[PDB]
Amino acid sequence: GRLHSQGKGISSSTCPYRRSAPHWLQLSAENCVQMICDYAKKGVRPSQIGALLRDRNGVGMVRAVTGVKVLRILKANGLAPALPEELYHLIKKATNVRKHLEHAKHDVDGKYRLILIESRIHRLTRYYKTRRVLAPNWKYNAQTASALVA
Amino acid sequence: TTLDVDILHPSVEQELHTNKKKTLVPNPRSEFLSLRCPSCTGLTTAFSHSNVPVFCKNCQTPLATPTGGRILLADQVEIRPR
Amino acid sequence: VRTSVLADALKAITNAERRGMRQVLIPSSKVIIAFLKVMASRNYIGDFEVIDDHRSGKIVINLLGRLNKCVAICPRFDVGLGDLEMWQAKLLPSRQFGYVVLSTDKGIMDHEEARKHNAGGKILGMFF
Amino acid sequence: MQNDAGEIVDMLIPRKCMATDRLIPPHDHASVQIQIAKVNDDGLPTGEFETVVFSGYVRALGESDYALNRIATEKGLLTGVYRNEAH
Amino acid sequence: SETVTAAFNEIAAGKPELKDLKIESVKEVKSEGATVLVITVPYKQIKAFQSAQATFLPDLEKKLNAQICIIGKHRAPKTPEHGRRFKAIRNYGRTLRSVNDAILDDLVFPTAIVGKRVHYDVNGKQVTRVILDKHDATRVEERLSGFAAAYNRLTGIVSVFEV
RNA sequence: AUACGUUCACUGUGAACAAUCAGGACGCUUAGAGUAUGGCCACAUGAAUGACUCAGCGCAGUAUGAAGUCUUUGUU
Repeated sequence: GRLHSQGKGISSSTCPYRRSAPHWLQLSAENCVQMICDYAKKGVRPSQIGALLRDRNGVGMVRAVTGVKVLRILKANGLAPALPEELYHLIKKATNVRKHLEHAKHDVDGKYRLILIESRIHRLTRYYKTRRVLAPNWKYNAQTASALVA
Repeated sequence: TTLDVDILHPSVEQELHTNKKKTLVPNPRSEFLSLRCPSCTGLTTAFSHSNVPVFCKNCQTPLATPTGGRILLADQVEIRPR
Repeated sequence: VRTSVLADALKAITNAERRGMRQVLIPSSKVIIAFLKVMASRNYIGDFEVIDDHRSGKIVINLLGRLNKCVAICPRFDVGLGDLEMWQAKLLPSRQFGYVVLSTDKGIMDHEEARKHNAGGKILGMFF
Repeated sequence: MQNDAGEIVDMLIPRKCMATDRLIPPHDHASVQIQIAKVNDDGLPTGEFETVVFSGYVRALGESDYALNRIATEKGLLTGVYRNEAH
Repeated sequence: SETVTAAFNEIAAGKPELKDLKIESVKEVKSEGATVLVITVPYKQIKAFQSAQATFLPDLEKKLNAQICIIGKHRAPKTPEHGRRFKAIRNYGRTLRSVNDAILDDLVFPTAIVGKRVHYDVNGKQVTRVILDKHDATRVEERLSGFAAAYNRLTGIVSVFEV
């Protein structure tokens, strides 16, 4: 957590050393492509989809089944989200904290942290417009915030 | 003993004591536990850390329940290593 | 941020040699592995193990205890044979030992090799 | 150091530490030169010694104890001692 | 050869799974103790072989008096050499490094790998040092020399295999 | 279908581009200089080379460092 902050974090997952396996379990390449697409129909973000398979269907790495990452499977079938997931959550956070700063405007700690989210988005939207996921003409305003999250 | 430490082939103690990432091969300390309520006879897989509270097919109450680290085993429930 | 590896790693090896350790733990690369290989030919170092973790890598050096500094200078200056014998006089302490690792077109090799092959290039650092 | 037509030049050669392998200069008076009596099986002295050396750096840290364990067991003057166990 | 090709087609009789499998080629090796056979398969067919596999391999190994290590045709050059077709940009799968590392996970299939490393010597020369998972073998303990010969044929590399 | 299948940067090599500076030859009586001068029978010479130098130009080599690579499906 080093970006907009004082602090040096180190805390995350570490992938298992062997991508292949495990023979001991029991799962299939074709059956797992159905189950990913199962949840994405009902409106879940790929960050949560892998976690449901981990905690229901004992799927450690989903790659280690299919040979394929989760977002590729959705885009292969042709049914991912339109916005990136990291971008979606920030604009959904930033519209909510701006809703708060209407009501009571004295918390400058709210204002200071409205920037540093609004700042984070303008970094990401640049990155995604290079990869050509969002078209040049796409924008983020206060008026256009609720249109994109919905 | 600051100068001499053997770091190619360390002890079994020292691999467990060092951090998840700091080991010579990095790989996690967390595995899929098999589980069983003595009510049922159906053998349920689960991820030890979780996030989601675990149920079997049949009953209703969660088999394991979420904290920070490992799953908190509610009731008398047991683990079969497989 | 890790600006450079070959720069960083040779600092850590030097801090082992001052202290007088037996072995060191360096994220690995393909220039760092070649830089260690070229000083292994001149017998400044022992013999080392470039381990896998499906990741950047690690190296475990085995120190022989015969080495005073590894620099790695940057930015990577171009140097060409007629121009080179200035960079010996600046960088090394003596004339009569210590080598200047530069990545010639053929590969990364001492100055003593590079003048034999008749190929200059960009320089990485030195050792002595 | 060598004159190269032939010969050897320079006067004196500093002895080298067995632990660290650095040079022992003239003036580091914390430098040490041990003698240890090698013995025949059944503990009989053979009138033949091993001379272990340390520099004043290695003694200053603390670690010249632990080198004596390592060096003696390499030469074959101890058993156990070096390598395990705590607990 | 058509020792293994004749041997495979007779034991393939009566099985739905082994009905469409094919072998390209094979390379025998000098293994000190016995010999070993290294049987190449057309890439898309690997997981067809490798889905069950352990039914028929004991029968094939016992008949020819030799170990059998099944392998994919993994092929991969950055600079055109001629007599070969090369993608300009190339791909990671296409490159040699992926090929040589994909080859291991075929060769010793059923155990999978815990560790891998190199050892660079004072001379300069290099010795790979693979470590098999300490749980699967058991069996892996018996065939270690066979792999050291077989892997040295395919990739050119001096390896060893240990627990 | 015996030459063609990324260009650069960088390196080597090649082209291209007075005096002074460095440097070779020669006892201006020496020196700073100068381009001479040495052989008694009509002869022999020398007036080199490098640097001046970044850019622009060619072939050869690819270790390092770049660009090249429109994908809810691209190329012939």
